[PDB]
Amino acid sequence: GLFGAIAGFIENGWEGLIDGWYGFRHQNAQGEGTAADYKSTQSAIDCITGKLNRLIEKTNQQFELIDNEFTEVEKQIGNVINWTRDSITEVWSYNAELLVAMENQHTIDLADSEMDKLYERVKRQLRENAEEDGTGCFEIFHKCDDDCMASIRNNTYDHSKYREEAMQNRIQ
Amino acid sequence: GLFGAIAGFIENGWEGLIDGWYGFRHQNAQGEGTAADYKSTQSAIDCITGKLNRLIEKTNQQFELIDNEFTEVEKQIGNVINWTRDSITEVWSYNAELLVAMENQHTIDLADSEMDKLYERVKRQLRENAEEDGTGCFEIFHKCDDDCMASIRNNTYDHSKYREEAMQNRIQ
Amino acid sequence: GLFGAIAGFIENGWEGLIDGWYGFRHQNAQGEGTAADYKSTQSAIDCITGKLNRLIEKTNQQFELIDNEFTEVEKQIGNVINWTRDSITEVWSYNAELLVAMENQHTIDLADSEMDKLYERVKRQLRENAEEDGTGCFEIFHKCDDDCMASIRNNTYDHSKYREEAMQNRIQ
Amino acid sequence: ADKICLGHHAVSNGTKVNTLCERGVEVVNATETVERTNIPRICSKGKRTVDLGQCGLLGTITGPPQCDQFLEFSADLIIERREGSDVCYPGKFVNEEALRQILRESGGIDKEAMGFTYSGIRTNGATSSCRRSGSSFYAEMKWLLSNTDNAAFPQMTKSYKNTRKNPALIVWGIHHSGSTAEQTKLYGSGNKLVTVGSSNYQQSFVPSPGARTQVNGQSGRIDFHWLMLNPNDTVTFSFNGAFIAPDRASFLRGKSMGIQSGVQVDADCEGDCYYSGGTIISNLPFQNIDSRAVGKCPRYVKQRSLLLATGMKNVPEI
Amino acid sequence: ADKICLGHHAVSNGTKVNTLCERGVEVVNATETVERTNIPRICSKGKRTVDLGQCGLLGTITGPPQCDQFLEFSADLIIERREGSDVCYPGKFVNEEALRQILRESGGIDKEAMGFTYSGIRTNGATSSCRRSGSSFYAEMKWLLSNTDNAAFPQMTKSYKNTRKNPALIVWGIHHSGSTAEQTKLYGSGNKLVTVGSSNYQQSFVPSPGARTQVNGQSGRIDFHWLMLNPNDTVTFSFNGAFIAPDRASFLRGKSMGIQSGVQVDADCEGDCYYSGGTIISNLPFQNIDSRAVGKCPRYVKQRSLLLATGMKNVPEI
Amino acid sequence: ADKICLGHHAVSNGTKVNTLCERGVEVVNATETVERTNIPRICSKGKRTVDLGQCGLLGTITGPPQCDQFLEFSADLIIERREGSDVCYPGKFVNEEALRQILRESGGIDKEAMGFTYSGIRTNGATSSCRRSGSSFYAEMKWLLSNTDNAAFPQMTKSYKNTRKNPALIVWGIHHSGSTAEQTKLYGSGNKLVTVGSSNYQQSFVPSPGARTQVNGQSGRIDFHWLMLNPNDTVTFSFNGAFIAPDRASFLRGKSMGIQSGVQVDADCEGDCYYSGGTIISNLPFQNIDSRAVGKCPRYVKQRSLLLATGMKNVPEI
Ligand SMILES: *[C@@H]1O[C@H](CO)[C@@H](O[C@@H]2O[C@H](CO)[C@@H](O[C@@H]3O[C@H](CO)[C@@H](O)[C@H](O)[C@@H]3O)[C@H](O)[C@H]2NC(C)=O)[C@H](O)[C@H]1NC(C)=O
Ligand SMILES: *[C@@H]1O[C@H](CO)[C@@H](O[C@@H]2O[C@H](CO)[C@@H](O[C@@H]3O[C@H](CO)[C@@H](O)[C@H](O)[C@@H]3O)[C@H](O)[C@H]2NC(C)=O)[C@H](O)[C@H]1NC(C)=O
Ligand SMILES: *[C@@H]1O[C@H](CO)[C@@H](O[C@@H]2O[C@H](CO)[C@@H](O[C@@H]3O[C@H](CO)[C@@H](O)[C@H](O)[C@@H]3O)[C@H](O)[C@H]2NC(C)=O)[C@H](O)[C@H]1NC(C)=O
Ligand SMILES: Fc1ccc(-c2nc3ncccn3c2NC2CCCCC2)cc1
Ligand SMILES: Fc1ccc(-c2nc3ncccn3c2NC2CCCCC2)cc1
Ligand SMILES: Fc1ccc(-c2nc3ncccn3c2NC2CCCCC2)cc1
Ligand SMILES: *[C@@H]1O[C@H](CO)[C@@H](O)[C@H](O)[C@H]1NC(C)=O
Ligand SMILES: *[C@@H]1O[C@H](CO)[C@@H](O)[C@H](O)[C@H]1NC(C)=O
Ligand SMILES: *[C@@H]1O[C@H](CO)[C@@H](O)[C@H](O)[C@H]1NC(C)=O
Ligand SMILES: *[C@@H]1O[C@H](CO)[C@@H](O)[C@H](O)[C@H]1NC(C)=O
Ligand SMILES: *[C@@H]1O[C@H](CO)[C@@H](O)[C@H](O)[C@H]1NC(C)=O
Ligand SMILES: *[C@@H]1O[C@H](CO)[C@@H](O)[C@H](O)[C@H]1NC(C)=O
Ligand SMILES: *[C@@H]1O[C@H](CO)[C@@H](O)[C@H](O)[C@H]1NC(C)=O
Ligand SMILES: *[C@@H]1O[C@H](CO)[C@@H](O)[C@H](O)[C@H]1NC(C)=O
Ligand SMILES: *[C@@H]1O[C@H](CO)[C@@H](O)[C@H](O)[C@H]1NC(C)=O
Repeated sequence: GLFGAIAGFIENGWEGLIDGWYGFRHQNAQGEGTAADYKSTQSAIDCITGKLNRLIEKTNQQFELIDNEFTEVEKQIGNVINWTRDSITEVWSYNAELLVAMENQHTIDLADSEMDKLYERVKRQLRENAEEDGTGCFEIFHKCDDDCMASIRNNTYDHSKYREEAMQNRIQ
Repeated sequence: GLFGAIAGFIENGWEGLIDGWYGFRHQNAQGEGTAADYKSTQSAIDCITGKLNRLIEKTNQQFELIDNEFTEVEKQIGNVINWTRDSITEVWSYNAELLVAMENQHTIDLADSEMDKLYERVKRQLRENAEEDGTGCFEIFHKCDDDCMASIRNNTYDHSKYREEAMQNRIQ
Repeated sequence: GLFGAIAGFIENGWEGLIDGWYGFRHQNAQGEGTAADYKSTQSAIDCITGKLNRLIEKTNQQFELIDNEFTEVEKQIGNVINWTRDSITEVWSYNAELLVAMENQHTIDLADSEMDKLYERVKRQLRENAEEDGTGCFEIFHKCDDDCMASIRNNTYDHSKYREEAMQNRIQ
Repeated sequence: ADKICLGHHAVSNGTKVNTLCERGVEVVNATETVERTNIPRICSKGKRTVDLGQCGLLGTITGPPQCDQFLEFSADLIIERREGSDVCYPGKFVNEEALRQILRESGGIDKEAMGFTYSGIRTNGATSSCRRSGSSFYAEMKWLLSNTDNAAFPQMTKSYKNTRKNPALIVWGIHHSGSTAEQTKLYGSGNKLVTVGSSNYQQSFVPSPGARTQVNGQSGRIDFHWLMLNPNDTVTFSFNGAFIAPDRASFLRGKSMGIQSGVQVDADCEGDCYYSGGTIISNLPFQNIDSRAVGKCPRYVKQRSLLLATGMKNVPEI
Repeated sequence: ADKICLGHHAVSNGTKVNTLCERGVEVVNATETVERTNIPRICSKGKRTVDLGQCGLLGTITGPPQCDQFLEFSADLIIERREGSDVCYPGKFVNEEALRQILRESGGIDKEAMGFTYSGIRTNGATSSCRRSGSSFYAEMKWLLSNTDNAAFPQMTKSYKNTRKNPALIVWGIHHSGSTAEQTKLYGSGNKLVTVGSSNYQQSFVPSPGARTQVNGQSGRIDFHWLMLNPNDTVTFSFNGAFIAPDRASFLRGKSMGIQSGVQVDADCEGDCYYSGGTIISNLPFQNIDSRAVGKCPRYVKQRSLLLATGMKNVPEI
Repeated sequence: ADKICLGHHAVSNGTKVNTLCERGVEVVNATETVERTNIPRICSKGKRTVDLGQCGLLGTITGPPQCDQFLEFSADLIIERREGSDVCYPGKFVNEEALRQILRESGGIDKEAMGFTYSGIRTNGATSSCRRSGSSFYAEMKWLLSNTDNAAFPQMTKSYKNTRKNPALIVWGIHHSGSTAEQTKLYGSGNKLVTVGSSNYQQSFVPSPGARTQVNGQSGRIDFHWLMLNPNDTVTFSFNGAFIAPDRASFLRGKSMGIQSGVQVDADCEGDCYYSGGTIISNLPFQNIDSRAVGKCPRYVKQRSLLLATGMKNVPEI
């Protein structure tokens, strides 16, 4: 995509994530842990399903026969009929190709934008308490246990509790 | 939108803003105040009207009658005429639907991009002197009166004047 | 140009850059210097070439004559033939216009996104050691010679070497 | 102790539009791109219009009593009504749709004399089905009878050569009687045969008497044939009986456009798209009124409405 | 001391799709938008179907011995086979394609008597090429012969007036004998001529004897002509010889659809798109099976496959 | 005291293109997508071409003196010129456009003898309008006169059966004399009538003498008719007069293409898109030269130019 998150500064995906499209991975003194996010996955799935539903819409029009395949018709009118049919076929083929290419182009950019938004939200949540490393990972300058990580995962993290300790650790 | 500003980290719009699409809102010791931005509104309106004008364009071509509605024509040629007309109608309907959907998709993303650009431009001006709270707007660390707000609004803010006081307030 | 880098906060381009689309420009005690970037130029050129190749593709279909330009044909069938041809021409013209407009819209946005991605990568490489002036230039708070600039250019910069001196210069 | 920040405007009630991967998104404005209103009149200002009444389009070549004022007309727009007829004596044209399509764009006609003269026969046949002040016939054709009842009919030949710069139009007719005795009473006894010759045309015709249903109190029929002449050629008619001789030739002039409608005419207007119910005046690119409109018209679609967004997304307070 | 990180999922093997400015991009999911499978049967449930066998569509009007059970049929779907024939005596129809297109959507026919009566002449002409239990003719037409070999044939006229509210269909025939002596033997000596008249119709016909190649052991021919009658009009036939007279008139009823196929019929199904090989049942917007399908069918394209993405870009672990 | 910066390139003069919401945006580079140039020659290398001169396409079946070298030709590309004619005696074909369309893709013809023989009558009719070294006729047809002036003409019948694997093509003609006395002088007195019979074809023809305008110094006419024969059938001709007998039958071979042009031929070229002014050789997807091109050609549009962007936006130094 053109947001530089998927296949950008994030090197590769995870094959162990089976219950979502995006998730967290944490490590502290107690151990390691993994989880998944719900909102971004829902948004991506919703708009994909919307595209699929919009594609299969059915238009009701009825057509009938104009020529015969058992006994042939006069040449001069059959030539015109064949010419018109061949004219229509090219238009429909071109339309199909263009539509498929456009949708395929749009989907990937949508997914990349979702990933970038998820990253930026977490970056904004931890103000002046964590440091970026450049690979999609954060370093925290204070002690953060399982309850702290859980309170980071859902939007209920208060940065005033550990401001002084983190500032003292960063400055010196 | 896919830039995550409108209906993103900004909760809702303002119904009191009647002279523009984007604006500021300030509060200090003296009181409260509101204003509006001129560049972004013009930027959006410009090719909103551009799209309208491009769609309005009129292409000249003349068509005439090929059948009669008072006395009918021979069946074998009327069937062909009806078949061709029914073939053309579907193509035109499909084209109209696709065009409208594409333009509607593009416009919202354009507006979201404009909002995000304005926010980033304002953020870059107050280097090391203000802090982000996450709800979508800033907190200043020094004393700023109406003149300072006016200077911020029209890109005439010099951060070297209050750097020492803001740094001392932020550190301790 | 919805990423706000080209014709955004970067005032104008450089006419002295002849071996690439993006590049660096450094100044230190020894003197000035200019270079160019290779990855982003290739990234843009590749998709431009892909668009051209996808447009060149040729579809195999053969058509023949249905009327004579030396001796005329019966009026009632010639009118139908002329009507059908005039119907097809408008569809093809509309398709051509729409396709060209869409591709022209996409290309500029792609280039702007590439420029923004390069700028963001360079900004993220330098952490807590440089400051942003708001015009696309960075200010370094320590002493950087040609070797340090070359290391910055090709992703070989270690911020731990100069962290203390840069922090002391920034604080005071 | 200070705070400054930003936002966007919003409205209480928005409009719903459709996007690529959603349906029913709310915005501030939207506009309509499909036309659904018309003017129930034929708007025509700045052009010459001819409104044929009971006269049919093809009658102006032959001249029945109901087409006495449209023999040489000039117009830029031609309107035909449902009640128009082009026959006073029972009959029909052969290959009529092509002739109608030719005449619709002609822009008028001009008549020129032929100069035929006859000797030894009567050329004043009249019928009671076409009445001006008694019994009369078509104004531009002659009915050649015999000298007296049950007489003979000499074999005759006539010719005409085009002189002007443009192609001409020639029309003649054949008569089928309602019995085998009328063919004898009028044209004499024996076989009858006519032949028409040109450079690119050589045809023969023969009448076929018989009993048919009564139309307008008559049992006979008349069949009309036509041809076009290049501006150097010659046309020859050879006949022994059953001939309706032409008297004048027609030349086109200019160009125009013809429509079929059923509403009145307004002279204070301006339009370029007509159909059988009025005029379509709009700047939108699509229409949903009629599929057989003529002129400079928008495109026809089956959808009834298609809204185009104009503002941003609507996020109302609380 | 602590660290938190973000990422996305991936799969071992993906699918290749095409984008605006690249070919062969690997993603996690894709689906197909072109249909390539069909059911090799005529699936039809909830509608009345009539499966004509050796009977041709145009035979039901005239009634050859192989169409004795389809004289008055009602259906919603009509199927014609390759082996169907509509003649027992050599001959052919005139303007057959228009009649076939009219009959394919008729939905059935209903017959009504005419009431013609004849005196003097014989009306029991029979041939050996149409055998029911001996020598017989078409079940809905009469062959008017003469009283005896080399006898006279009085000139006669007959008429019929429509009464019902809908238009009627009239069919008659002309007989071209093998030699010239046969014409004298069956209809007497001298010239022969028939004429057909109505309000919008005045035609004449004359037989043309001549030797031809033997088909079904016969050398003569029969030509069938048809016309459509308005719901308040009258039709007259005048003849002296070489006439095949009608006996009943046909009226349409309802509406239906017709196809040509070569597979069997399944009564436990549901479909709306038929072609000459079976049925197409799909929700995909495109098809690549046949270009002459009828009904409610997807659009036809030349491409064999077109994949639509359903996931993000696939970046496997190194 | 160090600083690093980022930027992009620019050029002094750019090109203007059109985007979705703007007209006239300046970019660094652009290309063209509409073709407007051609080669004023018929480029054809690697295929066999036949360039008919004064010979018309339909003449090769009958063989007037100007088509003596194209009686049995083979080609992959066929070119017809404006000055070509296919008649030496006044006349015309019937239903000629279908025959021309059939012959344009045949790829050549092959002739086979028929074997007809005649006794009593003369078969050396000659005219002064088709001269080789004196007075002669068509090279593939026979004109059957009578034994002497104002004599009899016995009624005759002839037949021919196809034997090969492919359908054959049969052509015959009918003579319309310039008076009712020349018919007597040539073919004798009395009525004349011809009949043509097959399995799927039966028709009758009768001449119609009369006076017409003089073309090439002659007043009579000849009408040519044709039919196609299935590869196991038989054709029968019965006649008493007014017959132009065929002498050979034609069979198609292969396939080809045909065009109409007015420029010369170049043997050192490669092309696949032809029109009446030359060849179109391009890779662009659109063309704006002619709307009636044949072969493998790009799509035709009405616009004169459409530029495609190839670089970023241009922001010159100021
Ligand atoms: C207009 O197009 C149609 C099809 O697109 C043409 O009909 C096709 O004609 C060819 C030539 O005879 C047929 O091929 C033959 O098929 C039979 C089997 O039925 C086979 O035994 C022969 O060896 C030969 O391959 C083809 O089947 C037929 N397509 C049909 C009937 O669907 C038609 O000829 C075109 N119009 C004109 C005026 O050429
Ligand atoms: C090709 O399509 C046209 C357009 O539908 C067909 O013409 C239409 O034919 C129907 C059937 O007669 C007409 O309906 C009738 O209209 C009259 C007059 O309003 C009314 O009195 C009847 O009760 C009935 O509703 C319809 O008006 C007519 N449309 C026109 C003339 O614009 C045409 O039949 C089709 N071609 C073939 C060969 O079927
Ligand atoms: C259908 O459209 C074609 C055009 O694609 C019409 O043919 C065109 O007819 C006009 C009118 O005669 C021709 O213009 C004339 O050309 C001659 C050539 O010598 C010139 O001397 C005259 O001064 C005049 O310009 C035009 O050439 C011709 N186009 C061709 C043959 O390609 C055709 O008439 C239309 N069909 C019907 C039924 O109107
Ligand atoms: F199978 C087919 C059918 C049609 C085309 C085709 N025809 C064109 N004509 C004019 C311009 C572009 N065109 C394309 N390109 C396609 C593919 C790339 C995106 C745009 C549409 C190519 C392959
Ligand atoms: F009123 C109508 C008229 C046409 C269609 C239609 N036909 C299709 N054929 C093939 C593929 C997609 N198709 C669509 N989808 C529309 C809506 C979604 C975007 C693409 C165009 C649907 C509703
Ligand atoms: F040369 C031409 C040929 C055709 C049109 C045209 N006709 C339309 N009808 C209905 C809708 C859109 N339509 C467009 N395209 C517009 C919109 C797309 C971008 C270009 C302008 C305009 C100019
Ligand atoms: C967020 O997660 C923490 C986990 O410790 C939980 O205690 C808290 O209730 C959650 N917030 C909400 C709003 O449920
Ligand atoms: C910007 O606003 C300040 C505050 O009033 C004012 O002094 C200054 O002139 C303004 N600059 C411009 C360019 O309008
Ligand atoms: C990056 O540039 C430095 C400075 O010349 C050089 O020493 C180093 O080898 C380069 N790294 C790579 C991977 O080329
Ligand atoms: C939408 O635009 C129209 C004019 O195009 C005008 O009424 C107003 O600006 C907007 N209306 C509403 C209800 O927002
Ligand atoms: C007709 O042909 C003659 C023969 O040469 C020629 O002189 C004349 O100019 C042509 N045109 C007219 C209008 O006579
Ligand atoms: C991919 O999509 C298909 C289509 O719905 C689905 O059946 C399948 O489970 C999906 N697989 C994965 C790995 O997402
Ligand atoms: C139509 O038929 C009815 C039969 O009831 C008759 O009364 C009516 O007069 C007929 N129409 C005309 C115009 O004669
Ligand atoms: C623009 O592109 C063409 C070919 O793609 C190239 O020859 C030309 O040099 C380019 N323009 C510039 C300024 O380089
Ligand atoms: C033609 O029919 C005969 C039988 O009458 C048969 O022997 C012959 O094989 C047939 N010809 C072809 C080419 O099938």
